[PDB]
Amino acid sequence: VKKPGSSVKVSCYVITWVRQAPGQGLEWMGGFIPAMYAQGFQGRVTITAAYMELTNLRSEDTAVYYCARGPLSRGYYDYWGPGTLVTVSASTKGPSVFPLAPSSKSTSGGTAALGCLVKDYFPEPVTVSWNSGALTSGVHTFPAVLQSSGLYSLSSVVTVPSSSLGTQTYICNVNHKPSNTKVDKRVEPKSC
Amino acid sequence: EVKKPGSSVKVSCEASGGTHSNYVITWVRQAPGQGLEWMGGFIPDFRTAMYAQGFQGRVTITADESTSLAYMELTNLRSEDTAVYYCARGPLSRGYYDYWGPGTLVTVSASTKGPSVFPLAPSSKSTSGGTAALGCLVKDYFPEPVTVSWNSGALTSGVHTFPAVLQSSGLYSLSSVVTVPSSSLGTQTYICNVNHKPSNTKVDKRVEPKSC
Amino acid sequence: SYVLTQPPSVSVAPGQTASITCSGDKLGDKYVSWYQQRPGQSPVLVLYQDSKRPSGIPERFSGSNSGNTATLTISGTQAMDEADYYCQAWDSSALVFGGGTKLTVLRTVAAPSVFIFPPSDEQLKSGTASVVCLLNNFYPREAKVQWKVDNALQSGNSQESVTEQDSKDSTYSLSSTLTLSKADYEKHKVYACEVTHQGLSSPVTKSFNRGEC
Amino acid sequence: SYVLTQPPSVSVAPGQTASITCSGDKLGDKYVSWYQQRPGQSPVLVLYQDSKRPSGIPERFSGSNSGNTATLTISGTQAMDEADYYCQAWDSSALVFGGGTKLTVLRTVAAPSVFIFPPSDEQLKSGTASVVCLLNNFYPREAKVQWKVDNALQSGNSQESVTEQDSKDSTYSLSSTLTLSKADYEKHKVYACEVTHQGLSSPVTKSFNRGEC
Amino acid sequence: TQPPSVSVAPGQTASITCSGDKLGDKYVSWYQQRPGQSPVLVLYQDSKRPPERFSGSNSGNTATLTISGTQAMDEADYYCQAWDALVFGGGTKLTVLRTVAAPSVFIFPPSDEQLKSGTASVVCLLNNFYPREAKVQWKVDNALQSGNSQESVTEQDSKDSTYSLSSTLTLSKADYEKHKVYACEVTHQGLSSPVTKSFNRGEC
Amino acid sequence: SYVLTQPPSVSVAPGQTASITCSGDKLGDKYVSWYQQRPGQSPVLVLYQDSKRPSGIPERFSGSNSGNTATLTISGTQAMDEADYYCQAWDSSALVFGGGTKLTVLRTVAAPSVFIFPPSDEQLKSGTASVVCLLNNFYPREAKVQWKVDNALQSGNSQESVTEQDSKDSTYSLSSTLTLSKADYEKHKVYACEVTHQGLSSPVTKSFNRGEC
Ligand SMILES: *[C@@H]1O[C@H](CO)[C@@H](O[C@@H]2O[C@H](CO)[C@@H](O[C@@H]3O[C@H](CO)[C@@H](O)[C@H](O)[C@@H]3O)[C@H](O)[C@H]2NC(C)=O)[C@H](O)[C@H]1NC(C)=O
Repeated sequence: VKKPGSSVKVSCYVITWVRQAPGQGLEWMGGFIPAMYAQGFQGRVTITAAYMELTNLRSEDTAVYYCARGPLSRGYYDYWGPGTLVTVSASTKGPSVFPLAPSSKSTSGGTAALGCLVKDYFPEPVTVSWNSGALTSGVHTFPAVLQSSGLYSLSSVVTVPSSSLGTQTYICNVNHKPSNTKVDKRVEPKSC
Repeated sequence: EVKKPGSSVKVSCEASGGTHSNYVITWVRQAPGQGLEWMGGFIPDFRTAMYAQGFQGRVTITADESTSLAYMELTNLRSEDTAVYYCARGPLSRGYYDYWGPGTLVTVSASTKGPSVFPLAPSSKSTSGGTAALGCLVKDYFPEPVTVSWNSGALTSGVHTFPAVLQSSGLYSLSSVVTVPSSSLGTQTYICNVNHKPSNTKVDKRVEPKSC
Repeated sequence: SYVLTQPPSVSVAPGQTASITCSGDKLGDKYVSWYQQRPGQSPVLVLYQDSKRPSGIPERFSGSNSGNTATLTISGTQAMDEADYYCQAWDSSALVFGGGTKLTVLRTVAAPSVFIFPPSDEQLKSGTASVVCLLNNFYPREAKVQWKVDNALQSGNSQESVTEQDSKDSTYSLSSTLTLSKADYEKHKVYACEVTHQGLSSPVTKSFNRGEC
Repeated sequence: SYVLTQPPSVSVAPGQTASITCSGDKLGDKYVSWYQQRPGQSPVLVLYQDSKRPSGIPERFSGSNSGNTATLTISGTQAMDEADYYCQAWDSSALVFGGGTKLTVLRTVAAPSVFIFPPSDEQLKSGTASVVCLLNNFYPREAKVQWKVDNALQSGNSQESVTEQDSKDSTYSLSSTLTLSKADYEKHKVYACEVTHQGLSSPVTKSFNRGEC
Repeated sequence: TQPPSVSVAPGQTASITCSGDKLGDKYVSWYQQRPGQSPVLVLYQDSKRPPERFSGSNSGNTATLTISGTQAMDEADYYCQAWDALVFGGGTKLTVLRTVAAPSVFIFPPSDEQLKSGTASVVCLLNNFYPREAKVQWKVDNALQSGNSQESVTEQDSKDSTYSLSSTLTLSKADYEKHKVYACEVTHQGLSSPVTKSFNRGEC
Repeated sequence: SYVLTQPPSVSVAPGQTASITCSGDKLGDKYVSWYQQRPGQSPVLVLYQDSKRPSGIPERFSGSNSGNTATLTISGTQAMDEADYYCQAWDSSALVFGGGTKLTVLRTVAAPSVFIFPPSDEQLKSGTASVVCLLNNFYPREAKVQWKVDNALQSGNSQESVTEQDSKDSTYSLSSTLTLSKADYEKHKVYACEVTHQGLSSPVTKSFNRGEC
């Protein structure tokens, strides 16, 4: 997996290049006559000879390139060469903490559930502590789940006596070393 | 037995024969699964009565001492007046109602009105197979039945007329679908012929492809 | 005692020929006669004296008697030929009726044709939208329709009405309505009708955007 | 207009206390009364003048009225206290009934007890053999009994009977009896009665070998 | 702009449409790309071609890619190429369905020699049928059975797509000596209702 | 030939006492030893000479011998006691091992505690909402959730994550998250979360109106 923002080169009558993201279609960038560049990738494509260089790779550049060659002035391309695959991964982003307010209705069981939700963080892993590690009874930390976009999410939940809701301070402590991030978020019942 | 719309009903409760009663009669109505409502009051000792605001105009409470019976007359019944009518009797001046009598079920059957016709647009996407399905919708009518015929009854090859289905409100819905070749969609006149005898409703409705 | 035996049942497909046998001991030396009985109806004679048919019965029916087996032959069997068949004969001054033979015709499977119709323009002026999805001719009665608006399965607001198979046919025809209300039809761009049934390789979905018709 | 409000529904498990609140404006000044209505019956008084109770009601019922809420307190809830409770109050020379409250007692799943009784010797001599399987004191109602005769699932020739629900416990009972002929029972060697039902981690079979004892 | 997907039965004619203003004035080229394989040209300059099942045209505002005698190896994603800069339209997917087919069910009794070896084998055979999903049930004397039957299946023929299934039921000796009636019940698409073929023990 | 008999299998819930019987004619007249074998492991000794036990065995293990039956009594049954047990005996200058007996230690079914937490008021500023439905301790892994928003079953926009059972327990914990676009959350007043699982008489649904009432 190439590092994001780096540069990669592709080495391949008129010679042209086409990019195909997985299950998205064919994308054309330019051609070269032993140069022409597409409007979309005017600033990130360099053609030299023959090979072409891409710069400033981002999330959407994951695709497979093909070396296609066509006649001088035929308007069509044949001999689609073997495809070359690339894989960007992502930018590294810290988490954002949101509270999960405890139920505002009293329960006969005298039990309520709290929790802080962590999402939009890359790469794994993250650690969560409650009250600077002072509370470790009935604590759950569900495993991270890969979100559709490409980031992660994680949840933590603690069950405590109902009478201990408005008389104690509950704080979600979250740290993320890869982004040198540390955030504390208070969890309190919604005002009504 | 179904009470016809515009009629009246009489709910009967035991009443004092002309002596000390020591109880205030009442009435209560409960639409199916909708809670309880107040209707009117009565104090045997004092002939006076007391009616609720909602049913102010449609109620009237009278009693007969010879038969030791009292009843309330409700007139101009509507579909909203299909419910179960109770009859309670509480203490004289305490105000809590006790000894609820057996329920009485009163039913009415909506009203009669003609149907409304709306057309279902034919296929918009070009179907080269040669089969475009038309059809007009007939709904919001009562009572059974209604008849649908196409092109003044001259088209009976492929016509489908699904049986009527009872809507939630109480009225009825019915459909009718005809399949015709695609190439004959912009050259022939398709007309529904919906007829409802009880309401003497006869309405036509052209059906054509929606403009695009 | 004398007994005539017949196969309990027989199965065939439309347009084929079915053979029903009323066999016995030296049964070829007696005059047999076959009776056809539809369920709930009195028996009607179909053959007397082996092969001499009566007047009115279609020529398709034909039978013969020889050896120890007598056969009734049907050609071009259709959906109207389903009925029990009974054999007859006289022996020792005692009538004998053969065991009931059940002739069944297995009807072919036909896939449904499905359409979706948007709601009329006029109805929206009355504050009510009703999207109707239809299933045309299809034999196997088992069918399932599922309305999903904006890819969200819905339930509790749909009704179903079906007809009966045509006399000279075997296919039903189904239709389903989705009663909505304005301020709900005004959203959820994508509307869809999903139908599952035999014949179809996979469920087929017919959709239409709320806008642009 | 004067309106009273109650929570649409309340659910509790047996042995716990349930609270129902009828809330209005300055409702503490009135004399609220509570009515209990079981389905398809007539409401019966349960509380008058806040707390006082009539004669013929269990001591469990209790209520209160202060501030802006009148609360009905039910203790030791059991299966016979599922019904609708309504709130009353006189105001501005017009009676006012509260909104309907539905109270539901959540039942507890109880696994069945399954037995199998072989056919008695005298009945066997009579010429018919019967095998009976009994499931008693189980809940919910759904339960499937599947017989087996030497790893051969049985279809037909089986009668099913279910008793009425028990009010105190809310548990049914089900007897499934298998009837065979003498010779058929004499053949084969193993019999079993497979039961599948909620509350059982895996199906339980009570088998016996005939002739052994 | 191209249709998202196209579905056709083998041996039928399928048309792929590439739409665009002035497309009729311009030319068009078509490429075929199998899953995981580089695209290969199928047609250039409207009708110019480098088998003969391929056929294309370009006029007005639509160019049609017509295929004749579609077979199982014609499935792929097709693209429409035109110049205006190089513009590539959304790909179109073509599938080769094949149609349902009922299975011809046969039942054979146990040979008259195996019995001398104290073992019986009743075999119920299913002939050509395309949809692989099939189910057989051995009910002897109207009583389902399980745990004593094995299924073996082959692969579809080259010029066909139909499987074939054989279910062997092994009965220990002195067990086949009873249960007068044997049967084999099969369920599958195409069949209107389950079809059971049954044979009496000693009918002949 | 000398043969001993043992029960095929035994099932017991935690915290109870299980007894396994090794039976045989004149069996109690001699000395017996019990072997415990875990799957894929060399058997080990748990008892020798009826009641004498070796070092390394806890006080829970116990056994008795008398008459024509030898009993292995186990106290404080737990998941670590899952194994097969064999009964040993000497006779006629030949060893004799009894048939294997399997021990099963299941855990009693539990019922989950379900909570639903509305979306934050700090997410919405980020143009997204996420309603989370949490299922608390519950042993049987098989569980289901079905997000219903405005009474419209949804699919394709929710994920489930689950942890492993605790050391001194056998209970999982499941959380289900429903991610909605900002605009879509502004509609559909009602929201719900339904759950089905063993130990629940009927499915339980916890809902919260979008108004945050
Ligand atoms: C004022 O006084 C009483 C008010 O109740 C009225 O007289 C009532 O009339 C009834 C009806 O006739 C009488 O009772 C009847 O007795 C005979 C017995 O054979 C029979 O007619 C019925 O079985 C009925 O029971 C009785 O005179 C009296 N009711 C009583 C005493 O309960 C009277 O008409 C009222 N008005 C005037 C102007 O007096």
